[PDB]
Order: sequence, then structure tokens, then C-alpha cells
Amino acid sequence: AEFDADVIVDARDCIMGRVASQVAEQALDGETVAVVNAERAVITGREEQIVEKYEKRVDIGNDNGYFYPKRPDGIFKRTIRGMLPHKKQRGREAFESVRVYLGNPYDEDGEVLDGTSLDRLSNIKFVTLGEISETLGANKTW
Amino acid sequence: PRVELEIPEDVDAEQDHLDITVEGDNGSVTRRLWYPDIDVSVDGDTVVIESDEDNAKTMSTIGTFQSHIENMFHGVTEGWEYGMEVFYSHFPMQVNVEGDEVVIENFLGEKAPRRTTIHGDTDVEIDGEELTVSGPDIEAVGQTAADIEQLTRINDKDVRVFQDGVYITRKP
Amino acid sequence: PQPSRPRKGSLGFGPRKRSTSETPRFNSWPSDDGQPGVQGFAGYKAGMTHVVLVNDEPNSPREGMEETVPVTVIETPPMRAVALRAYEDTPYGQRPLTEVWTDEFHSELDRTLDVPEDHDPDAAEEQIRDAHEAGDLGDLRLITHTVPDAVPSVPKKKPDVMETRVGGGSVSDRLDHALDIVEDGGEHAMNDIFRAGEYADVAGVTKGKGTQGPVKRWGVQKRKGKHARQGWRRRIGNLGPWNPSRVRSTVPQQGQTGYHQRTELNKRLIDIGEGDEPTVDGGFVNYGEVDGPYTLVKGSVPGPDKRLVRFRPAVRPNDQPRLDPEVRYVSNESNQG
Amino acid sequence: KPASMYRDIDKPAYTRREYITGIPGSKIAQHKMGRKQKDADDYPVQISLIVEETVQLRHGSLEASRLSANRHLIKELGEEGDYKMTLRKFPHQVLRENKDGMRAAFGKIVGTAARVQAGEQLFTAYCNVEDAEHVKEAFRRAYNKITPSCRIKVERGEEL
RNA sequence: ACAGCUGGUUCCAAUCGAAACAUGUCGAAGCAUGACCUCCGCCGAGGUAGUCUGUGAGGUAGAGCGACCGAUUGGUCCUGUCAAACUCCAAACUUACAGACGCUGUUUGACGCGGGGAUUCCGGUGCGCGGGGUAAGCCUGUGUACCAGGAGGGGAACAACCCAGAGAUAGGUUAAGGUCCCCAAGUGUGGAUUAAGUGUAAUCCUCUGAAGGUGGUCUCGAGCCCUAGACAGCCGGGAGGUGAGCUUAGAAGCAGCUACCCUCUAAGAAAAGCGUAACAGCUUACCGGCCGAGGUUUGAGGCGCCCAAAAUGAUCGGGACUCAAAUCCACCACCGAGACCUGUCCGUACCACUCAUACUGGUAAUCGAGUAGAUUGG
RNA sequence: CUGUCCCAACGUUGGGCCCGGUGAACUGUACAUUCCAGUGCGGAGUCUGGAGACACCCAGGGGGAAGCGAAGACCCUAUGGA
RNA sequence: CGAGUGGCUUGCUACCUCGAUGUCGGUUCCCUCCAUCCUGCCCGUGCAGAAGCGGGCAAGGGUGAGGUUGUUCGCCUAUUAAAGGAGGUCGUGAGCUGGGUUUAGACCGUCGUGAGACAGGUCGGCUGCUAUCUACUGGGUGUGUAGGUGUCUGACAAGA
RNA sequence: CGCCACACGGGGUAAGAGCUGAACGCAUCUAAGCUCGAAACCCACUUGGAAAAGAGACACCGCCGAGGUCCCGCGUACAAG
Ligand SMILES: COC(=O)C[C@](O)(CCCC(C)(C)O)C(=O)O[C@@H]1C(OC)=C[C@]23CCCN2CCc2cc4c(cc2[C@H]13)OCO4
Ligand SMILES: [Cl-]
Ligand SMILES: [Cl-]
Ligand SMILES: [Cl-]
Ligand SMILES: [Cl-]
Ligand SMILES: [Cl-]
Ligand SMILES: [Cl-]
Ligand SMILES: [Cl-]
Ligand SMILES: [K+]
Ligand SMILES: [Mg+2]
Ligand SMILES: [Mg+2]
Ligand SMILES: [Mg+2]
Ligand SMILES: [Mg+2]
Ligand SMILES: [Mg+2]
Ligand SMILES: [Mg+2]
Ligand SMILES: [Mg+2]
Ligand SMILES: [Mg+2]
Ligand SMILES: [Mg+2]
Ligand SMILES: [Mg+2]
Ligand SMILES: [Mg+2]
Ligand SMILES: [Mg+2]
Ligand SMILES: [Mg+2]
Ligand SMILES: [Mg+2]
Ligand SMILES: [Mg+2]
Ligand SMILES: [Mg+2]
Ligand SMILES: [Mg+2]
Ligand SMILES: [Mg+2]
Ligand SMILES: [Mg+2]
Ligand SMILES: [Mg+2]
Ligand SMILES: [Mg+2]
Ligand code: NA
Ligand code: NA
Ligand code: NA
Ligand code: NA
Ligand code: NA
Ligand code: NA
Ligand code: NA
Ligand code: NA
Ligand code: NA
Ligand code: NA
Ligand code: NA
Ligand code: NA
Ligand code: NA
Ligand code: NA
Ligand code: NA
Ligand code: NA
Ligand code: NA
Ligand code: NA
Ligand code: NA
Ligand code: NA
Ligand code: NA
Ligand code: NA
Ligand code: NA
Ligand code: NA
Ligand code: NA
Ligand SMILES: [Sr+2]
Ligand SMILES: [Sr+2]
Ligand SMILES: [Sr+2]
Ligand SMILES: [Sr+2]
Ligand SMILES: [Sr+2]
Ligand SMILES: [Sr+2]
Ligand SMILES: [Sr+2]
Ligand SMILES: [Sr+2]
Ligand SMILES: [Sr+2]
Ligand SMILES: [Sr+2]
Ligand SMILES: [Sr+2]
Ligand SMILES: [Sr+2]
Ligand SMILES: [Sr+2]
Ligand SMILES: [Sr+2]
Ligand SMILES: [Sr+2]
Ligand SMILES: [Sr+2]
Ligand SMILES: [Sr+2]
Ligand SMILES: [Sr+2]
Ligand SMILES: [Sr+2]
Ligand SMILES: [Sr+2]
Ligand SMILES: [Sr+2]
Ligand SMILES: [Sr+2]
Ligand SMILES: [Sr+2]
Ligand SMILES: [Sr+2]
Ligand SMILES: [Sr+2]
Ligand SMILES: [Sr+2]
Ligand SMILES: [Sr+2]
Repeated sequence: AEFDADVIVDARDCIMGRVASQVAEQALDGETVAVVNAERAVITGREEQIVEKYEKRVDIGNDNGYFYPKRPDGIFKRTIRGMLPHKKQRGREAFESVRVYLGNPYDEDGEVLDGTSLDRLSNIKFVTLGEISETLGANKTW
Repeated sequence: PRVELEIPEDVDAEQDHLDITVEGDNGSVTRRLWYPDIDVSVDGDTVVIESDEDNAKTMSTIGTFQSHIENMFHGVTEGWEYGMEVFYSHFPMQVNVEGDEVVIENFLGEKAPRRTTIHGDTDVEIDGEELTVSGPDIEAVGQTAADIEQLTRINDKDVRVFQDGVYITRKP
Repeated sequence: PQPSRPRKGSLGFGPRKRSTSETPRFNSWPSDDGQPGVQGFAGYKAGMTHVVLVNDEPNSPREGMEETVPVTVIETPPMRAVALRAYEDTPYGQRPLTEVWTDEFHSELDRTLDVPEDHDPDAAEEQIRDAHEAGDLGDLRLITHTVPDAVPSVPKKKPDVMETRVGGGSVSDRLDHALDIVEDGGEHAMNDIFRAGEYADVAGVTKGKGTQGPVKRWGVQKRKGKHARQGWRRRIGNLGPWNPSRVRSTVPQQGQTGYHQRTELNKRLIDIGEGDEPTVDGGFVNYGEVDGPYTLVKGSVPGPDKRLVRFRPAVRPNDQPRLDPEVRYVSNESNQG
Repeated sequence: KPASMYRDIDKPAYTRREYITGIPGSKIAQHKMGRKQKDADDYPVQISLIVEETVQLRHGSLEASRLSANRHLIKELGEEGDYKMTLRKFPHQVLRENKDGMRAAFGKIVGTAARVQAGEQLFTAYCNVEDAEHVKEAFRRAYNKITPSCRIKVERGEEL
């Protein structure tokens, strides 16, 4: 379905938390943001420990529940929510005006935000969001 | 640092991104050489491995990249050969190459055949009691050779009395 | 130090609530192997009888001898594959694309559906083929219904509609195989999918028991000895420890038991026939008389008599198929007595 | 008893034997080891074991560390070898234990400990040049049996 | 009925503002008398919370002991250790009196004296110094500041940790703390380290992490070797007198004992390590070649790694962060209290005028928080 | 000897459940959809951080409200009683 | 000898509750921990084999029936792959039991002049409440998404 | 107390076994890279699941009528619903 975005961000080879922090800041300023190519988004560090943290979040829960997303679609969306006061009116409106996508459903190419890009030629210790999702058990639909 | 490797006349090598393809008369080997701030490029007749950093970790990998490229040069010309001998004490071991995998039958009296798959374009030739693992990619040949020795691994009983198996005789 | 003991009942068939559809819905389908074909069929539970059979198993010490085997008689009349639905591979999973319907419909199908008067079977077929060219086509399934009118013992005439997958060859050849079944009138029999001696998975919505306690529902103990006379007979010890200060959903409690969907794996089809060969004297209790297309399933089948059971080729068989078992005798003795 | 109960200098100096009775004898058999007839200045190499943290070392630990150090020197250099080791610290601090709850809590006398300040020499061995690596090993075994981390410092020896 | 025991005791405001300690007590869940709080009257010029100097008092820290005393080593003077109830020594510091400066007092009367009224005599915590105890969110001292009875800002929350002591209202600038998002302010600058998500945790019952170990990595120093070719690797040589002598059936580098000598030479042990019954065999020493640039030994520092096991769901507050949003060295600009500055107003105190304690004018950097309680106007 | 147990089943009567009629009491500082951790006078639905959470109703067995009921009968204390 | 981790034992403290947070053991039902008894995969061996001994990863599943004793603990028997340990207010009395501790009756031994006592033994000796909130197991009614019928998808969730 | 059914296999790892390989010409399972390898993890399989607030998809029927409720005879259902 259509979503009229003011800003379209390209998450490809970009440090997740840094994109997320900027997308949150913009959503609270009234912008309708759309994060694109989230499967190709990046997160630094040793893969074994990163996956361990995300696997623990999946195993955590009870009857009240702890719904933790396995797909890179929802993982990026949850990362943004943690940077937004989603329980408050202004915060929920900001969050609901942000959507994360697998690939690029638009004709326009996304913009790469400043300070978010990771130089692959300078880094080897990082993981792609899709690689985390495959290890978590999600169905590769990208 | 910067280390220049002169390409042999028999060999001609192309490169795209982080992958280096090395072609010759014995075959073609493509390898991915990726490490922080180490640029591997082809400067006409030489392969250049350079970096702006000179730390212990960077130096470790520059030297590893050198040996990998020099090995690819040797692989596409002279090739890589590992020689193996099959030893048996009581039970006659039947080693055969059935398809793209080398099968070992009647090992130590087993009814079920032990088998391992051959890695890449590696060729395993058998002449009775002698086996010769050969090919251009040292990674593929070294493993296929090792896989054959590892296939007859025995953990349950004493290896000193039960010495049956195919062992590596010649290392290149 | 107080003996260990496995928990009471399984946690994998939950929540133990009433089923949404009385018509079972398969959550898995067989793998695409040889020739194209519909991956399932459906019937109506009749009752039980026994069969004397010749041992087919080559590894049995009794190979060739007479063995008595329990059998559930299920009436399996021809069904109608009225449409061909196609799915497309979207980044959110499989979503339905379009459906290719027919012209020829059963007289009493309008009891369930709003039967198509104006449809374009060619534009639908075109949309599916443009998707196959694009490499976006997922799987091909058929909208199918039963003809309860053909079964005199089942009171209903209102057809039970369900979707069934077509698997087998290439995506191009099974699209064509599917369109051929549909465009004729959709008529297919148990023979078209199954052969006697094959392993099938029977899905059914169980016998409803209303509300029952922990002893029946979860298999917990009754209060023993002195504890049985104090005012508590069929109630569990406690609802949980002091901490956590809440009742965990894993504790055996009262509620709805029965009328749940179960998919019973690896059921041998002893025989597929037609006629009155498996009918019991005086008729099957609470059902009636069988005189038409039937199937004989080895052992028990979920659900009561008159209920719609579903068939599918076994997704996980343990044994190799031993086709067409020699049936020496089928019991026709009264189930009353 | 663990050293965790006595390793710190947290109580006053309790040494006065004219006011304290029933003090257990020292487990330390020797203080002067090796060749006690020869001088310390007759040796070219002088290596000491220096304590890094300010502690209280019990007579049982002193005997254990001295025994495991001198036993190595007796093993490698012989029973009458050319060396001389000295344990310069003596167990002066008398130790108590409250072994009734916290009432009349002043404990009975259970042992003795040596108060060694940080940077001080606990052991000092005088050997020749060829026996230097055998004494560094005797001290490596000796530091594992006392409470603090230690330095094996060479005081007289530019022979490396 | 009595109770030293529990509960309750009803309107507003203004000034001051504790004690949880000492002595006695069939006293310790209570009283009395002091300390301390408050109110009134008297007196009439000094006072002394700080500092400096002068004239005195002191034996704690430290230190030391052929300076006493008592502990406490060994050797044929020398050599090894200690002290709450030791001292030939000896602080910092505390303390008496005086002078000087400071501050304060003579309409706000200080210092002091007399009288009325109390409350209070379960305290707590931080820091410094303690004593007991394995320890304790332990017990019991002491000095001090605080909570109690102290708001507001910060610290995730949180009596006593940090800033800060506070009339109302208003503008401004800072403090502690913070500036990637949640969240106001930097995805700031110069440089370096870390790859463990170490860390993003001042203090702490609360934030662990140890002895021991670490060619993980970075940085600094020292000695020695090297283009007359070092370190390593690979090739070649590793030879004879003689298989040394003694011992022994034998022992021939290599069971043991002793010696450990000289030729050839560019080296080659009377043999460093395996091996054999003994030989043989494999190499080590040592020498030469190929090769070609630094190498090797030791010391110190920085960050990290191992050591590292717990019970419903993991965590730096969370998200998350890697040339950082970590750590260390510097630096730049900001955000951020009721603090500080500033306009107006209020109360209280004092001054001038006044019968007034009614107006009016003036002063307060040196007035404005408060439980028990004293005092006063409504 | 036997359903005390293995190991539970089916049945019988009265309730239970729905409908008409009759019609109490216990209990109630307030707020209250909670869960996991943390913090706090060290045993929190309410504080902190997160997680979860559309409202109302029916039946249930009682995990929690350190549930309700009784100014602890134990223990100590009182210049108490018997 | 030295360094630690845990918070199952015991001890210490006296912070919390004396206008009451129901005491042991057992039972029943649920979750968890790993310092692993078995089971899977491994390393060493004084590893021929077989059977073992020791060690590593690993908590998915399992770890049972009985004789004395109120017992926890423990001793004992026969089975077993093994018949591991521990936390959840020493989980669990608005669930059960009530054999032990610990009222009022009584006896014995010891102590006491005596009343009477005992960290001695012994026989007997009670178990309240109609669920407001919350929690969960199942069942409905509405509203939201915005005419209807039928078929599905799958974010998440549970499993041994 | 009777009867029927309840895998294999993939993928990634731990301990471990190795390959290629440098720092350190050699050596080295590791530093980059790679082949394997647990009843454990993920998938496979079963059950729930449009209230997933991004509140979904498809086909047909219908908006003056499709469909639903009430009603009636009953259970493959059921404490009311
Ligand atoms: C000496 O033991 C007793 O006295 C039991 C009882 O009397 C039980 C009272 C039960 C009531 C009457 C309140 O229902 C009682 O008041 O117990 C207190 C009591 O009553 C509320 C609870 C206490 C208070 C701390 C928690 N604990 C639980 C029960 C208990 C058990 C004890 C105990 C004390 C407590 C107290 O001594 C050792 O065994
Ligand atoms: Cl959950
Ligand atoms: Cl919020
Ligand atoms: Cl990297
Ligand atoms: Cl019971
Ligand atoms: Cl103040
Ligand atoms: Cl992390
Ligand atoms: Cl007034
Ligand atoms: K109490
Ligand atoms: Mg064996
Ligand atoms: Mg019958
Ligand atoms: Mg009969
Ligand atoms: Mg007043
Ligand atoms: Mg006033
Ligand atoms: Mg001193
Ligand atoms: Mg007070
Ligand atoms: Mg901001
Ligand atoms: Mg950490
Ligand atoms: Mg009372
Ligand atoms: Mg009494
Ligand atoms: Mg009396
Ligand atoms: Mg209770
Ligand atoms: Mg372990
Ligand atoms: Mg488990
Ligand atoms: Mg208990
Ligand atoms: Mg209970
Ligand atoms: Mg009770
Ligand atoms: Mg009750
Ligand atoms: Mg009894
Ligand atoms: Mg009794
Ligand atoms: Na990370
Ligand atoms: Na989760
Ligand atoms: Na009862
Ligand atoms: Na309880
Ligand atoms: Na006493
Ligand atoms: Na009285
Ligand atoms: Na007193
Ligand atoms: Na009193
Ligand atoms: Na003066
Ligand atoms: Na001092
Ligand atoms: Na007092
Ligand atoms: Na104060
Ligand atoms: Na605060
Ligand atoms: Na971390
Ligand atoms: Na007051
Ligand atoms: Na009965
Ligand atoms: Na309850
Ligand atoms: Na500990
Ligand atoms: Na109990
Ligand atoms: Na396990
Ligand atoms: Na027993
Ligand atoms: Na309790
Ligand atoms: Na009871
Ligand atoms: Na009990
Ligand atoms: Na596997
Ligand atoms: Sr931003
Ligand atoms: Sr289906
Ligand atoms: Sr499904
Ligand atoms: Sr009863
Ligand atoms: Sr609780
Ligand atoms: Sr002390
Ligand atoms: Sr030590
Ligand atoms: Sr003093
Ligand atoms: Sr920055
Ligand atoms: Sr910087
Ligand atoms: Sr705590
Ligand atoms: Sr250390
Ligand atoms: Sr005021
Ligand atoms: Sr005031
Ligand atoms: Sr009830
Ligand atoms: Sr009473
Ligand atoms: Sr573990
Ligand atoms: Sr085992
Ligand atoms: Sr016990
Ligand atoms: Sr016992
Ligand atoms: Sr338990
Ligand atoms: Sr007893
Ligand atoms: Sr007794
Ligand atoms: Sr009793
Ligand atoms: Sr609404
Ligand atoms: Sr490995
Ligand atoms: Sr919907």
C-alpha cells in the first residue's frame, strides 16, 4: 500500500543505530520517513555476540509476552521505537509516520544520511541485518 | 607497506572488487581477499598488495595474501599434488571414485560405505594402492586430501593397533 | 528428594480451544517430485470394522500370513475442483493473486457460496502466466468442495469447501494440469490421487466433549487415599508457587476438550473401492448404510461419524510403500452385540 | 583458616608478650639457609623477593613459601651448594579468633603473622652467576604461597 | 481504680528554634538536675566563630632502640627483625593567655547577670581517626558535616553522594550534571589506544572480580649480532689416528670409571640428543653454499584477553554505539536550578518624622527553609 | 477381603448451570489492564526502566493482593494481674 | 600454603513484620539453575579388545518401585541407560495430610522441700471464610479496521 | 486394561578433528580465510493466530437488495452465549 514519504532513507551498508537516531529525530520534527533496503542494513561488532543478544531477546518472554521481531523489517522498526516515546501521543504519531521496508517499493532511490555509512574496505567485523534474521529463523523473503 | 608480485608468463590474472581470478594452463582459481585497509590490485604485469597501516595484524594478513597469490600462480602452472597410500591389516579396503565423491568400502569390516565429497575441480586418481589428489586450487586439493585421511578416523579403539586407513605420503 | 515425572499433557496442541472451521485446514503440503497432481482429497467418517489381511512387510517373520487389522470406513465420493487459485511471492510471504473458475457448478453449491455468474477465466489465466514469466509465482492450489448429497447418511447438502495444493513437475506443467481438471467440471476421485497401500495423513476436527476437568483434559491424577475423601477429588494440588505471583498458562486447568483440529500422521490406506463391501449388519451405529465410493484407513481417524475428514499424501513416511494389500476378509458383523 | 581473615593491617600492633599468654610457636624452622658460614659480600649476584602490597603473612605461609623455595635450591644446587638465602621478616604480630555470640568477643590467641610493607624484601638470596636462573625459579614458587603479587628484583648483577 | 504502656487532642499568621547528651535515680519504655531552645527584666562596653605573632601545655603519626624495656635471627665484632599497655627522638595538629588584623557591639545593648516557659535524655548517615569482630545494611567510641526537622537541580528510581540552603512574581546567567535518540544542548575539534560490546557503572548492601597466567596489540629504554652477509630455512660437509683406556663375553660419542689428548682442514666433541643386545642408523655441536636485511636478548609502560558457575525475562536507565555514542591527553562551543545578577511587590527588623505599634521616607552584601518547643498579632 | 494403591472409568441421587419469585453477609484510604527486572524500612498492581495492554460479560479452579477473620496465646518489657 | 565463586548447611547481626506474612515432613501441580547421574558429540589413558578410570562441550529428554523411620537426612533390597544435585517465602495448609515440634489430661526417668521443671521418653489431643481486584484456563458480547459470502495469507505464539 | 499414529533430512555452531596461512623465510587448526563436528540451536513437522493500529490478501455476490437474524424440526455442538 501507498505511503507518501517526505524522506526515503537507504539503509544499505549503513550503521543501523545511527540511521535510527536520525529517523527518530526527524519523525518528531514532523517528517514522514521510509527506511528502505533494511535487509542490507549494517550493525558493527563480532557476529557471535550480536546474534547471542538477539537470540536472547527471542527466548525472553512469558504469558504477558515480549514480542521480539525476527525479520529485518521489524528489527529496524523496533530499534526506532526505542528512540521514540511511543507511549505518549506525540511519540506514537511520530512512530506511526515511519515505516521500514524490505528492498525498495518506490521508484526513487533513497538518500544516504551523513555519518551513517560504513566503508566495507575498512571493516570486516560487522553483520548484515538479513544475516541476523536467517540465524534467528526467519523465512528469507528478500 | 607494499609488496609487488611479478606474474609468470604462463599466467594472466584479472581482478574485480575484492575477488582475484588467476588463469593458466592447469586451470583457473578465483579467491576473495578481504581485510581492513588492504588494497589488492593488478598493475599490468604485477600484483600489488598495499596498505597505509603497518600494525602487526595488517602485516600478518599482507603476508598471508602474498602466499595465497604465489600459490595460485603455482596452481595454474605446475599444479598441486598430494600423494596417498592405503594401508590395511586384516580387512581388504576398497577405495573407489564413484562420481564426484571418493567412496571407501569394507573399512575395518564395515558393511556401510564411508564417503566424502571432492571439493571443486580436484581430481583423485587411483592406481591400485596409491592415490594422487591433484588440482589448481590448493584450498580444494589440500582439503580433499585431508578429508580422505579424516574419513578413516577412529575414536573408539586404539589407533596404534587399528592402523587401517588412507594416509598422506607426499606433501607439495 | 521427591521423584521426577513428565508434565501432564502436551503443550504443542494449544491453546486448547474450539476450532474455527469444522473443515480441517492443512498447514503443510508434500514436496514436488514426479508427475503433477492434486495433493489431497476428502471424505466423511462412517465407522469401524476389521479386515483380515496378508502381511506385506518383507522384514516381518510373519510375511505372507493372515493378520487382523482394525479399519475406519470413510465414504469418499467424487469431489469438484471448481477453481484454480494462484499465489505470488511478495516480501510479506505468499499472497493470493487471482482465481480461474468454471461454468459447470453443482446444483446445491449455492447453499455455501455466491456462485459466479460473470467471470473472465482468460484474464485470470493471463495474470497468472505474466507472473510466471516474471518469476513471481509461488504455488498453485485448487478451490475444492465435497458432494454430501452423494452420501445418504450425512444430513447435510451444504458442501464443505477447502483449498488443496497441486505439486509435482515444473510450475509450467502443473499450471496446465490444474487448468485441465478445472475446465472440465472439476470432477476427480480418490483413485486420481491415491492408490491402496500408500501412507496418507488424515486431518480432522475431533469429537467434542464440552468442558472437562484437568483429569480428563490433561491426564492429571485424581486425589489419592485420604486426600480423596476430604472434599477434593478431581482438583489439582495448586495453581503454582508463591513466586511468580501469577498462574502460569502451563498449569493444567479446566475448559474446552475436544472439537480441536488434529493431523494424524502416516495412516495406511488398506483399500479404496466402491459398493457395499465394508457395511456392517444393521448399519453403522449413528451413521447408516454404505453403498458407494469408500476408503479403508488403518486404525483410528479423528472426529465422530458423519464428520468431514481430509486426506493428503504423507509428508513424513517412515516405511516404503507396499502397494495393494491382499484383503482376505472384511467383517460385516453387526456393531451392535 | 583462610588468609582472608588475617591478611590486612586492620587491627593495632599486638606484639607485647608480657600482656599476651598462650602464643603458638613459630612453624618457621630456619631463617638462615644454605652456607651460613660464608658472607653475603662473597657472592656476585644478589636477588630479592619484593612484596608489592602491604600485608600480614602468617607463620604457616612463611614456612610454606620458604620450604618450597629452599627445597628447589637443595634440588638444583645440592644440599651443601654454593648459595645462601635469608628470610628477613619475623612473625611478631599475635593473631586472635573469636571461637557466646558477639558477647565477650575478644578472641583467644591462635597464631602469629609478619607485617610486611609494600616494596620490602621478604626473601633475599645470594648466589653465583650460573645459579641465577635457579633462584628466580625458587622465588617463582615462593610467591605462589604468600598473599600479594611479587617482584623478583636483581640488586647486584649486570651479567646479562 | 491505677499504668512510667498504645491511640487520639478540632482555627489563620509572624519571630526565634532544639535535644536524641552529662550527673543521680528499684534507673534504663520513666523522672530530677545540668547541657541545649525560647521569653522577660537588669547591666552598660566590650566581645572573640577566623588568621598571624609572641609566651606556655602535649608524646599521637612517623621514627628508633650499643637510649631504657621486653620481644626477636645466625656466624666465626659481624649479621636478621619488632612493640596498644617501650622511648635517645618527634611532627602535622589540638589547646591556655596576650597583642594585631578581621568580624561584631555601644537607638539592632553585644559580653554578662537574674527570672518565667519548655521540649529533650530510642537517633541515623557520610567523611577522618579509631576499639571489638572472619565479616556485616554488625556492635561501641570520637571530631565534623548532614538526615531527622532541608525545599529546588543532578544521580534511572533512592533520608543523609554532588550542586544548592528557599518570601511572591518576572527577565537573565550559571552550578552539579550533561550535549546520538528517548531528552534541553555537539553525531564538536586535534591526536592516540581498544576489537573485548572490553566499556558506555564518581560514591555504593547496591557499581565485583582475585592469586596466577597472556608472541593479543600499542609505546619507550638497554645490551649484543649484522652487506667481511646477521636470525631462520634449505643443500652440502660433518673427516682420520681410534672401535680412545680402564671395566667387560662385549660396550665401538652415547651402561659405569678416568682422561678429554693431535692430525687433516674451511669445519668436525675422547660427543649435546634419540636409537641398538652390541654395531648400524638419525641428527646436535662446529664449517662451507644458496638467500639478502635487519636480527636477538632483557627491562618498563598503555588498553585488552584467560582465570569467570545459579535458579520466572538478558542488559550500561533503555534504544543502541566500534577512526565510538568506549578509553586516555588536550581543546572549542553549548544545554542546564528556586543558586547568582536584575525590575516590581510582601513580610520582618532597624532608622527618620509621629501620640501611633496610623501615614510617609529610608536601610538590610552582612533579613526571609524548619519537627519538638518558647513568644506574639489575628 | 477389598478401588487404599497400580489408574482410573461408567453409572445413581442432591446440588452445580439457565428461567420466575424471595433476598442477606463478609469486606471497602484512594487509584487500580498487568508482567519482567530494579529500587525502596532489606518481601512493590501504584517508585524507576523496559515489556505487554481495545472495552464489557459468563463459567472455573484458588497463584498474588506478605487476601479476609482475631490490638500475637510464643518471646521480651511493665517498680501489671491472678 | 595461597587466591576465590556460590548463597544449599551452620553461625553471626537484630534492618523488616509481634492491631499474627500459619512452623516440620509428606503430597499434588507448575517453572527454573548447572557445579551433568544417564542419554548425544568429544580429549587423555597405567587406551589390544571388552569393561573402566579421568577430563571437555552440553540442561533436549530422563533420573523410576520398594522395607525400617513422622522424619528431612540416612541405612537396606530388587530392578535401571541412570535411578544427579539445587532454587522458586527451606515453591506449594483462602490445595490436601496432620505422623513430628509446641497448649490444656496422664505416665516413667532425672532434678526440686514444694508448686513444678527438662532443647529426656511416652499414650491422647481442633485445621475457619459465599473471590471485590489481579492472574491464568476455557466461553461469549460489543467497538475498531470500513455491504456480504467463501477461500486464504502469517507477523508473532506453543511443543519433547 | 483395548486399538491407531508420533522421521529421515537439511542449515549454523560448542567441545573437538583438520585444511590453507601470516605475523615470526621455518613452524603453527587462527590472527584474515575454509572443510567438518553434539540428544543441544535454526529449519523441517503439529497447534494457535486479522486487533499484525502498516488492523491483511483473493474470488464471486450485492447496495433495493446479497446476505444475516427471529421462527420451526434437530445435533457431527453445547453450563448461559
Ligand atoms: C511459634 O510458632 C507460632 O507461634 C506459629 C503461629 O502462632 C501461627 C499463627 C497462625 C494464625 C493464628 C495467625 O493463623 C505464629 O503466630 O507464627 C507467626 C506468624 O503468624 C502470622 C507468622 C510468622 C511471622 C513471620 C512469618 N511467620 C510465619 C509463621 C511462623 C512460624 C513459626 C514461628 C513464627 C511464625 C510467625 O515460629 C517458628 O514457626
Ligand atoms: Cl513471549
Ligand atoms: Cl513513552
Ligand atoms: Cl574490522
Ligand atoms: Cl493427592
Ligand atoms: Cl539555611
Ligand atoms: Cl551489544
Ligand atoms: Cl493577620
Ligand atoms: K510477626
Ligand atoms: Mg575401550
Ligand atoms: Mg459394540
Ligand atoms: Mg460380539
Ligand atoms: Mg499557627
Ligand atoms: Mg504576621
Ligand atoms: Mg608506629
Ligand atoms: Mg525526628
Ligand atoms: Mg535534542
Ligand atoms: Mg559489561
Ligand atoms: Mg498485641
Ligand atoms: Mg507463657
Ligand atoms: Mg502476683
Ligand atoms: Mg496468606
Ligand atoms: Mg560446564
Ligand atoms: Mg529444560
Ligand atoms: Mg516451605
Ligand atoms: Mg497457598
Ligand atoms: Mg488452612
Ligand atoms: Mg476456603
Ligand atoms: Mg506419635
Ligand atoms: Mg503424640
Ligand atoms: Na552490537
Ligand atoms: Na520474544
Ligand atoms: Na470439605
Ligand atoms: Na504459603
Ligand atoms: Na553467656
Ligand atoms: Na498502676
Ligand atoms: Na536512664
Ligand atoms: Na518506665
Ligand atoms: Na579586636
Ligand atoms: Na598513620
Ligand atoms: Na540518648
Ligand atoms: Na541542617
Ligand atoms: Na531525582
Ligand atoms: Na556491553
Ligand atoms: Na514550629
Ligand atoms: Na468406588
Ligand atoms: Na487466588
Ligand atoms: Na563468596
Ligand atoms: Na510441607
Ligand atoms: Na539435560
Ligand atoms: Na524410605
Ligand atoms: Na512462608
Ligand atoms: Na489446614
Ligand atoms: Na504443610
Ligand atoms: Na548438524
Ligand atoms: Sr540527529
Ligand atoms: Sr489449508
Ligand atoms: Sr500455519
Ligand atoms: Sr478434612
Ligand atoms: Sr511478587
Ligand atoms: Sr578493625
Ligand atoms: Sr601471590
Ligand atoms: Sr585530640
Ligand atoms: Sr562526535
Ligand atoms: Sr577523536
Ligand atoms: Sr541486595
Ligand atoms: Sr591478575
Ligand atoms: Sr519564611
Ligand atoms: Sr521563618
Ligand atoms: Sr468458585
Ligand atoms: Sr488474645
Ligand atoms: Sr554453562
Ligand atoms: Sr555421559
Ligand atoms: Sr531440613
Ligand atoms: Sr541419621
Ligand atoms: Sr522443591
Ligand atoms: Sr524425637
Ligand atoms: Sr524435650
Ligand atoms: Sr498429634
Ligand atoms: Sr475508538
Ligand atoms: Sr574450532
Ligand atoms: Sr481486520
